[PDB]
Amino acid sequence: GTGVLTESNKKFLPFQQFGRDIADTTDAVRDPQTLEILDITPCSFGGVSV
Amino acid sequence: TMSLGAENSVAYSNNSIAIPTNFTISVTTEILPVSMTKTSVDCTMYICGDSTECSNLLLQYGSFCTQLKRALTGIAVEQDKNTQEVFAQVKQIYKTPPIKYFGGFNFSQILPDPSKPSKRSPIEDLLFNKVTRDLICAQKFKGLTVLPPLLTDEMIAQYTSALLAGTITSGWTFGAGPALQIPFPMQMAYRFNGIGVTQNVLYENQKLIANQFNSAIGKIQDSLSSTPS
Amino acid sequence: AGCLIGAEYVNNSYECDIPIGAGICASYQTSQSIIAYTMSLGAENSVAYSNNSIAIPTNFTISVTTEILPVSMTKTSVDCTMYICGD
Amino acid sequence: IDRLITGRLQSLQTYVTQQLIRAAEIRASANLAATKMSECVLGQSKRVDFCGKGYHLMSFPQSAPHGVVFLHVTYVPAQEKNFTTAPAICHDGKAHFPREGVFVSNGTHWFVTQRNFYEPQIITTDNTFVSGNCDVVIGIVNNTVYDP
Amino acid sequence: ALGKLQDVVNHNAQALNTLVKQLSSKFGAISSVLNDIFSRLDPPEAEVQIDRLITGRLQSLQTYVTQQLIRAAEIRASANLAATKMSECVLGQSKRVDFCGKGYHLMSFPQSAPHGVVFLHVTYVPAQEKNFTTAPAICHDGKAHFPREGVFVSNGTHWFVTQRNFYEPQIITTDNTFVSGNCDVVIGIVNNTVYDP
Repeated sequence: GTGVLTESNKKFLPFQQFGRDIADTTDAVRDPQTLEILDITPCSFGGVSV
Repeated sequence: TMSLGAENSVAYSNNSIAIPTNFTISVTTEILPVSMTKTSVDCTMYICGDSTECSNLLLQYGSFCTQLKRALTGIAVEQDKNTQEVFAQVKQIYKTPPIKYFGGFNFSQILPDPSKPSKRSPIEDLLFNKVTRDLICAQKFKGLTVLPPLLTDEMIAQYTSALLAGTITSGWTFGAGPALQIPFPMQMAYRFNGIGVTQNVLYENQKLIANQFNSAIGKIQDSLSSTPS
Repeated sequence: AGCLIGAEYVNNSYECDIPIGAGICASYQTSQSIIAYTMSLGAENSVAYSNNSIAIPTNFTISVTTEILPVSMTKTSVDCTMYICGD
Repeated sequence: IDRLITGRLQSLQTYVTQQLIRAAEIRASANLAATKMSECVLGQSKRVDFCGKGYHLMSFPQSAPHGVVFLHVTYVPAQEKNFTTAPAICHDGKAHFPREGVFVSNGTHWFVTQRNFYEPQIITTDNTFVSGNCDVVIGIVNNTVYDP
Repeated sequence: ALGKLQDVVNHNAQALNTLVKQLSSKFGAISSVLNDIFSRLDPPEAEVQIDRLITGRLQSLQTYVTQQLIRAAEIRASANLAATKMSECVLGQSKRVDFCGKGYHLMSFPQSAPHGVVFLHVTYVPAQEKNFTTAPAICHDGKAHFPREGVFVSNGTHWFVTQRNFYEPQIITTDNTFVSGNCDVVIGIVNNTVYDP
């Protein structure tokens, strides 16, 4: 996927690897090498109006 | 089996008449939606989602992303127009006078309160405290965006205050021409003539009707707060 | 509503010409440049309320207004066998 | 991929379709709210049940999230009392019909009161008009019409 | 000025322009021309390719009918409103505020228009108002006198009774006023004299 990988404060369980949101969208993930739980936020988007 | 109500048999006769001897001023509430949530969708994010190969195949269905976005755009303009035809019916924005002695009627619950920063009446304060990552930000990441309305809650509160500063200080004159000043005790005297009763009914019982109006308007704050539905 | 890049926010209040959102409107006024401003709801009139003061009009003006209302639309009739199967 | 693109495109049209039907329901309620904003707030309305249940007197608009709340001040009679009525009365050979009111009787005397409140007043020659004789109206009683 | 009538014309035109342009959209097929598919393909396999177009074109035609049914409800609502408005403003005098235009409705004249009707509401708008001194009732013979049809106004020294929508000074007599009760319950009752004819 695409997005920004920032830190998070969501306390994951040891067996938890991925994390979805209410609308079934990947919001957080655990790094394979280091046991750090990041925060997947989508790339900055929007809609332009002229 | 569902019951329709009580069974009252009105005694009908050729020379029987029931003339009222007292009155009970009642203040009832009415709820009507005026505006809907202004929504907008994104074809690229909702259909494929963070991909480039699927976006190329979407170009085959050409006139399928512009007819839906334009249809929802007409709804957005509609929701901003349904509020102008309801609240924005007066040109001049009137203001309540400093002295709020209107004969004995206490409009403290419906007039805007200057203490709070929202400048809304206590009745309106109860309404906004009942009609309510998170769901708002989750749906945004798929193309579902909620466009904000044109008129804010502060501007709508000013339109309602203008419709109340011309209904108490004036009558049916500020909705059919220039605003004409008229005392509130004399305003209801003419409104009583519309239903059939004369003017002496109001003046000879002004203190009684004033207490009934204050008691009826005071139960609206309790009725809406008590009943959750 | 967003980030308006291309206009300047003037403190004066005018009538809404181009609705932007959240009470912000845009117009092309005078050097000609696109300006942004907070929409004005109308004038601020103060009706003098007194216990023994009434306003009775002395003259009158007959005004004839207009109201446009649609009645009927264009009656269409499509050919299923021709639209889907062209010759 | 043509199964999900078509499926998601038809589901998006299903949303727009329901949004256009619900927009007509909101527009119908908005036109009714705009109508009651001018007939109940900008003046007194004689339409029954329109500006509240009862004789409409005044209405106060109140803002609300995605809507408006009307506070209709209505006139509700109470404490009803039964009386004896008559279409007209006969005095000096002519029939006296009331102008604005109803003929009521407390058992021995006859009075004229308004149709929405009991205000007993003497039957004078100023609130009753004479039209016709006393042999056509069915139910006419005999009384004395005072004159000032 | 005539913008509400051009709206229904441009909508029906746009609806027919988007429907005619959907014929140039390959709904997953090899092309958009039916004759090219039928000629450059064997019958068994051409059915699969031709079924993708008939499915998209029948769905696109259904979308047109769906929008026309919703758009007809808006026209029917505007047609029933215009029929009720013409029956109440032209053939009568309505007492509904803002219905037959802004102001006191006097009369209205209907005029034909392309796919619509244009009303000319003749309203009554007061002007040139003046501030006066008012009073609920007066007390002359120890009894209260209320205005029968009017309002008790005062120019500063004398007291007159005028209409509620036009200043017409008239002397207070025992014919335009009715007596009800004594002068003790009404709050703000002035002491004036009536003229018995």
